[PDB]
Amino acid sequence: FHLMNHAFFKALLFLSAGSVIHAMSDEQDMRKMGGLASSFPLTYAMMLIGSLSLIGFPFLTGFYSKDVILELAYTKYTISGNFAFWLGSVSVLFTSYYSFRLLFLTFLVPTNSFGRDISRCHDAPIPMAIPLILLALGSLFVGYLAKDMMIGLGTNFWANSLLVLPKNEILAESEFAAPTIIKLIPILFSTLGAFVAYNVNLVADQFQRAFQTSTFCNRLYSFFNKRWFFDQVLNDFLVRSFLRFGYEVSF
Amino acid sequence: PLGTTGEFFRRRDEWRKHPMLSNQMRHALPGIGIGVGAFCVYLVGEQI
Amino acid sequence: AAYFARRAAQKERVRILYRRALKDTLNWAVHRHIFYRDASDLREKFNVNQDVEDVDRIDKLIAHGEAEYNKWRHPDPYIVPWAPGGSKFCRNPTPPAGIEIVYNYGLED
Amino acid sequence: MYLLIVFLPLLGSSVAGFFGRFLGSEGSAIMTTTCVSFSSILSLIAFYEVALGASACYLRIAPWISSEMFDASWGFLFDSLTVVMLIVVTFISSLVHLYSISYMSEDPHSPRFMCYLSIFTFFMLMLVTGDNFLQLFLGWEGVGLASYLLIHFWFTRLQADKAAIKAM
Amino acid sequence: VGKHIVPDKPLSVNDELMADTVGKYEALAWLSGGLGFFVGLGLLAVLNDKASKVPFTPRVYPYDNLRVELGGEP
Amino acid sequence: KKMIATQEEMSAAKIALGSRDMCAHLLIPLNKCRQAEFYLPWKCEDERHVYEKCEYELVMERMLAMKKIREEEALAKQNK
Amino acid sequence: DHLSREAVVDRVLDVVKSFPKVDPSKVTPEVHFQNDLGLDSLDTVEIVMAIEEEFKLEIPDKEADKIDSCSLAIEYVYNHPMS
Amino acid sequence: GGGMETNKNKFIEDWGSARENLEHNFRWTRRNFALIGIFGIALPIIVYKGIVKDFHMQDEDAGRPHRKFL
Amino acid sequence: GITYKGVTVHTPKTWHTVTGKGLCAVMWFWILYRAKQDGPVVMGWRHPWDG
Amino acid sequence: SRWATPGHEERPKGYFMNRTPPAPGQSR
Amino acid sequence: SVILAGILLKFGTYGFLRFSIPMFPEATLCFTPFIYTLSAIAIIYTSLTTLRQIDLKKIIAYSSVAHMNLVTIGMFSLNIQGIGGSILLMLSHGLVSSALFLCVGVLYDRHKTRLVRYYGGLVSTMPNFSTIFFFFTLANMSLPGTSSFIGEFLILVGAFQRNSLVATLAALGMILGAAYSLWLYNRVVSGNLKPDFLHKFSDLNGREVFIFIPFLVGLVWMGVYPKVFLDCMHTSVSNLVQHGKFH
Amino acid sequence: GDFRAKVWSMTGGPNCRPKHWRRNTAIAMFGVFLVCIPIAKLSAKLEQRPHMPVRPIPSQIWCKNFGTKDDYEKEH
Ligand SMILES: CCCCCCCCCCCC(=O)SCCNC(=O)CCNC(=O)[C@H](O)C(C)(C)COP(=O)(O)O
Repeated sequence: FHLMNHAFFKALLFLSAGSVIHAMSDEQDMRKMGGLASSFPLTYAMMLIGSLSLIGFPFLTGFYSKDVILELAYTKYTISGNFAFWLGSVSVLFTSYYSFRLLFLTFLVPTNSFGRDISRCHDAPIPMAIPLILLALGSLFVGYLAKDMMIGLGTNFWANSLLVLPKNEILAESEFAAPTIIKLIPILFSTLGAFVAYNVNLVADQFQRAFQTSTFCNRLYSFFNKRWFFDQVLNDFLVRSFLRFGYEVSF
Repeated sequence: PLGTTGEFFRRRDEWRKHPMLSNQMRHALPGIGIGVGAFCVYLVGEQI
Repeated sequence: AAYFARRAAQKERVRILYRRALKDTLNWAVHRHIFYRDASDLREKFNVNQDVEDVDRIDKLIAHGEAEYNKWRHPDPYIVPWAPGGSKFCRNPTPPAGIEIVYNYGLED
Repeated sequence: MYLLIVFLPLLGSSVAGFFGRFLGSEGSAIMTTTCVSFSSILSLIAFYEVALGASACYLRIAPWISSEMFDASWGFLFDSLTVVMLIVVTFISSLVHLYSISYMSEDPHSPRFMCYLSIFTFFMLMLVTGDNFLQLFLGWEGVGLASYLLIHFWFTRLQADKAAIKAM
Repeated sequence: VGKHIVPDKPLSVNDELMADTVGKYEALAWLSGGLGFFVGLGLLAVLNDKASKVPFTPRVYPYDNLRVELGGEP
Repeated sequence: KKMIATQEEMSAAKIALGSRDMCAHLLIPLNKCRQAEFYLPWKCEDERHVYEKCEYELVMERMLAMKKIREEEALAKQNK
Repeated sequence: DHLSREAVVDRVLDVVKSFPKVDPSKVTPEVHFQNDLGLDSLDTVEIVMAIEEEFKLEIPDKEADKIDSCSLAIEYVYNHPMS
Repeated sequence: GGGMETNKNKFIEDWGSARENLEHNFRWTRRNFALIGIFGIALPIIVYKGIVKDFHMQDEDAGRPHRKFL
Repeated sequence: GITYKGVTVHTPKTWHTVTGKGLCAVMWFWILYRAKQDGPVVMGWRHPWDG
Repeated sequence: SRWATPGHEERPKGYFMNRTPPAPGQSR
Repeated sequence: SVILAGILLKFGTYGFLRFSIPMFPEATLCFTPFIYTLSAIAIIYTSLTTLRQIDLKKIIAYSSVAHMNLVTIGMFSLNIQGIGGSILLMLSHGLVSSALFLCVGVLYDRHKTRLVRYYGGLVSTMPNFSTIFFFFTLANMSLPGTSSFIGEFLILVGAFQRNSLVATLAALGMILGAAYSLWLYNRVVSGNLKPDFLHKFSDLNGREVFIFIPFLVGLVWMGVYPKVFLDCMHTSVSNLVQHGKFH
Repeated sequence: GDFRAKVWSMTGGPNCRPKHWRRNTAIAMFGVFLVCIPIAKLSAKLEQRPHMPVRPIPSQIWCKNFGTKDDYEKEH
């Protein structure tokens, strides 16, 4: 159910990104954008719908599946279930941050861009805008329309396609035996992420100075920017080891 | 923009005060008034 | 002379390091207004050391400058897309000149 | 009708790839979009008959690898999970074909792009519709291939070539 | 693209095959710490023992917990 | 709460094994309404509301059974 | 389309006129930043960086340090087909 | 200007010939002795015993004695 | 469009502005509509079968 | 205009298997 | 090269199937860990050497060694899938490696060099050769749908039913064989041309295209419908496996 | 560019604009539709639907394999 829902707003987010990029002469760095909401109203509108649905804003397509997963993880009374609930919940704060961070930098902050790009802007042609509007309708209504079909309690829609053994069934307990606060954590977490994004990208002005003077804070910035140095470690230790073996040892 | 370095770049950024390039936060929530207005008309309609 | 060339070569090192440190300042600031304050501050250091005439203490300031730039450099600098390293670099490039196409190759005769 | 779902994108890709010199940018764009969109409509009909109508479809074309008990087959399975994935794949692909029609208009090599788009779609359909592990493996590898071909679609760019090899 | 560099210096070995600011073993230590966060979090999940504070009794299904319906002896 | 839907009725209704619980007798009308109405959410609200209430009743019953058991774990500790 | 030398000439001069130590006059397409105008070399690289942002170009650091007159800044942008 | 044959590069060809003639460079050093011992002798013996052990663990899973191998 | 000192901004196409405002307005209304229909349910105030 | 104005390639670029066509009226 | 790799290489594996395996069943069982070890080492080690080769013909030659040692794992698995897969891979290799030696020869007859560094960018001047070269590149990676995947997977099936460790080491060639085949294809075909080395180009002529046709048809025909071959083999394969046992 | 006009390719190379691309596109349409006809006939012949749908469905018009695999203890 989250898969089909995801296929709607994520596709709307990539296709909307492409329209901004095509409009801005193949610019892709968000630090050279901003002040584009009024220049591209159609694109921003589709990006808002997709983003708000991705972050799980109530009653959109993403809300009817993201929240049920986080509810079911709380209901799983196992070590791995507890592991998932903690990590899935904190990520909601993190996804709300970068979702709004994108929007603010790209379309709402005072322009950070080059003049020659701004004076050559244009918005989506018809064959590009038609899929965006169809995906907006999907990223707003598909989730509500398909819930009872897909994860309605006791539904027979899947027939014999999926199997859940009786001992593993938790949907009823996840919807009734849960404290009301648990179902409100994602919206409370999403709101915090939007507010934090507004502050870092619209107010703070000496924040970056922490990294330009502190060694630990500078490595920390590069740690999360370079993806936990995963590619590096795997290149310096794994790919290079096998490449060197095929010459120095086997050959 | 106090020092000559800062004063230069603000002087060159003087086109960034474009009317429809600045104050973009008032466009943040398009269709907010119309959606509320329609909700108002619907809410009155449901009373009868 | 030689002191001219040696000092002039030292001039180039400073001017480029200012150019690179000034652009990397915009990478860390993003916003224009934050860049004005940070650019003014970076200029003032190059001015604090501009009085030094000991050619040797200059070579030492320059080397300390490069170390500072290489240490506090932005891990994701901005690149114009068509420039080297950019997102559009080497995309649909123009054909090279001097390419010839041979017809009727490898005939039995 | 169920075979037309899987094999229409293959037909669309075949025409654009082998005969793109006769259709050009505009002809190949229409050809691959029409076949994928027709397959999208049949997929909506298949969702109505299998999921809404509760009537699964089983289709077996021929054996693939028959060695003693090994019985890999060219066979298709259409149940409720299948027609959900058919809808997702065919609908999104049809839109992306329409989107690419104007997004790649200024590209010199649009017909090869549209051909690669449709061959990816065909392999993904072969992945979700297979009734055995080996047909799923064929779809699994095929979408690995089509992704490689599309990541380095700008073959002159070295980072794309580095990325496509890493993906594969 | 523009002009491919034709070598003018004797080519060395490991040229067919030839991550800037952070060292090799320092990156391994930072990634190791990041993975050590998941390890400590997982241990904290064991120490929590959520399985011991379940607020309902295990579901019981009729007909001997659906023994026949699950493939057991009829 | 006693079992109503016999084994044959559940099998003929093709109910998922995980939903063959005490409230199965109400699921059968619900799923027949759901298929006939193309599973739209503004349909079958009546059969859906009845069946959900039964399932809510079941989970509360097991929650209260543990509420008890938890009050005897401490009894053993308070007398140990 | 390409940009005419006149269009370049107007724009690059406009870039140096904004410099605070530079008064609006005595700026002809030929003047040298450090001589006639009497600026420091650090002042020149900021002008080169403003000329960079004006035409959205990425001049290599080597070629950037050679540009020391408005005549050198004009001929570079004109040659560049991505200005 | 003339012909389809490649314009030979002296540096690239030298790299090519030095690759083909590597056996003239073998010296029997400490590093080579460790490399040949580890990957020419020790590793194949480890793989051999792993394969035999895999068979033997099957034998005691079937209630059978350990099958003899050369 | 409008020119302000070198940099010119072109006004967006009218139907682009109309559709953008309209689609989000449709979105805002659908949110207010839903929150009033099953808002107390997700808050835990009442239950669907209450009545 | 890309859909209403026909193309410009009177004949395709290149030759199939890089063989020059025979003289008009002649067979390969 | 076509004769050497496509036919002469098959004589050792044919001799294992015709003489050693059926005539000495007891010794064959005793030497099965020994054959498994040698083949596994050859697959892993020679695949990594292939990665570091710089001559076009050397990459193709070294690939042949790894493919032939996977054949020996299959025939010494001593079951229908292993021996059936081993014969199919033998036949597939004689078509795929032969076609690959034909692609390199196409390049060599024109430009007279085998060094990968000189080539590159060839898709812009020889698209027909590039497409044919890519297809046999995929067949060399044992892509499903090609003739080589049928023999490869059947051998892994037969090896898994005997020893799961040797089947695991043999399955590592899926990763390694992909790495050197795509790296070879990209360095020759992809990228930009280098006019200082090569500036005059000719795509395939009528004789070269026709030469490649039966290789494409054969590779596809076995890859999608290996039944026409397996049917004619299973009776001989079955009796080879049963030779020396009476239960 | 310049030399690519002398290079033959199946997909047409860069900026392929065949003059008669519309009649070739329509001829290509017909070929696919003619190819689809045997495919559809074979599909209809091969489909197996062991379950009667809850409501009439378009595949009951051409497919005659509905409710056939009831006898499963006879399949070989
Ligand atoms: C990411 C960034 C991190 C931080 C990097 C910043 C680097 C540190 C800043 C300080 C660098 C130094 O000390 S570098 C030392 C700078 N000082 C000197 O070279 C001594 C005398 N030089 C001269 O003759 C001129 O004043 C000259 C300065 C060349 C200009 O010429 P103009 O008068 O014609 O502009």
